Amino acid sequence: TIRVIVSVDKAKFNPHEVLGIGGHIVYQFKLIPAVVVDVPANAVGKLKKMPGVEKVEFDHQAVLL
Amino acid sequence: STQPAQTIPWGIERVKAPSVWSITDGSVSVIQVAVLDTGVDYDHPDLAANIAWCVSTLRGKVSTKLRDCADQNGHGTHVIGTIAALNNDIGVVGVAPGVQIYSVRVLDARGSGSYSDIAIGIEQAILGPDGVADKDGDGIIAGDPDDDAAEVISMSLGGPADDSYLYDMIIQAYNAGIVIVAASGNEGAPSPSYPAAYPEVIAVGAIDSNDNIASFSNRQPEVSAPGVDILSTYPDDSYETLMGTAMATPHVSGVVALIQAAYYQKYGKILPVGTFDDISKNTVRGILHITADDLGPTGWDADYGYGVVRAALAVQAALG
Ligand SMILES: [Ca+2]
Ligand SMILES: [Ca+2]
Ligand SMILES: [Ca+2]
Ligand SMILES: [Ca+2]
Ligand SMILES: [Ca+2]
Ligand SMILES: [Ca+2]
Ligand SMILES: [Ca+2]
Ligand SMILES: [Zn+2]
Repeated sequence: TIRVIVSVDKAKFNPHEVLGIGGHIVYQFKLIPAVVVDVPANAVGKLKKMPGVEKVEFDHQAVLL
Repeated sequence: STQPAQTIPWGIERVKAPSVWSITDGSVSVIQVAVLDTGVDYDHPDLAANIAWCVSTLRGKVSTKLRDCADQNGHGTHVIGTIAALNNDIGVVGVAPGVQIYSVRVLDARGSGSYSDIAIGIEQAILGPDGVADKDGDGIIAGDPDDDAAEVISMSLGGPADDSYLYDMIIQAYNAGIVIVAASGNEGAPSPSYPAAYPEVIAVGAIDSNDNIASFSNRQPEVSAPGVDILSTYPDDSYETLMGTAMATPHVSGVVALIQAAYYQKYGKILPVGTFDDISKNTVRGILHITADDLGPTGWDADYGYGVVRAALAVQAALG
């Protein structure tokens, strides 16, 4: 799997939505309507169309400066 | 090994911190500075007393275990020491040598970090140890003595990507009243890396001991500070000299900690964060800009930003 971060309308989204496509929930943010999810790379496009999903973003990298 | 006798690193002197300590060393109860980095050598004799919370967010799992929150790189220990090394008989001394630190480990032993982990780290700095942003529901988070949120988030790290969930978290921090400080980057680029590049975040460039901008410092920062030949704490219970916009960043965060501590001590409130354009004494960022030592060409410039931060003058502006 790859790790992505999904932004949602919390009132229109349930995290079980992502399990059928091979997704698993890593972390549910308390302060923003988003969830970090591990999913098959082939399923990213699937997430985008799920109820309550507003955006799906890749997990990028920062480095010490 | 016997600890060395205390010295004041050149950068602490440059940012005019020592004269502030008679007013405050940052040890005002409600003030905490969250340092999102590689962790901390939490038992370091020149840091331990100021380590108020030690947590990790690596791999998307929040852990408060010492084993998980400890520094496996050294960078976080160094950054934290620039902010908050104790004023005592050993080692070095931080800009704000009495400020409480939250060490939030978002970078691994290699000094690499996922944006997801960093966003979790910012969330943790807002929530604090109690897991709740705003316990009493008043909208006051930073500066609320009933809450345990940090007042400063310091990010000596950067990446090229601008993600909306990350920005959303940055926005939550800003609205909590938290001053966010981040390294501009070390690629000699025309503009800061993320999250420094966000409007709500103070981008920090690096100067050397001759007051020249470091060649590596990403341009168009908001302010600048000591970032070359910077002696600080390092594992294990030792000291090291480093360069980078990561070393400049803590000097600024330390100045902010002094401003907010002094302001709270006097008034029982904190100052608003402010904006990049602010040139008043009514916000933290306004004060930073107006009191900075305007190096290079007159005014804001692409190398120094508004200039080199000066804690003494900033604190006077805050209390004036
Ligand atoms: Ca140690
Ligand atoms: Ca010391
Ligand atoms: Ca809290
Ligand atoms: Ca509150
Ligand atoms: Ca309150
Ligand atoms: Ca606080
Ligand atoms: Ca200038
Ligand atoms: Zn997984």
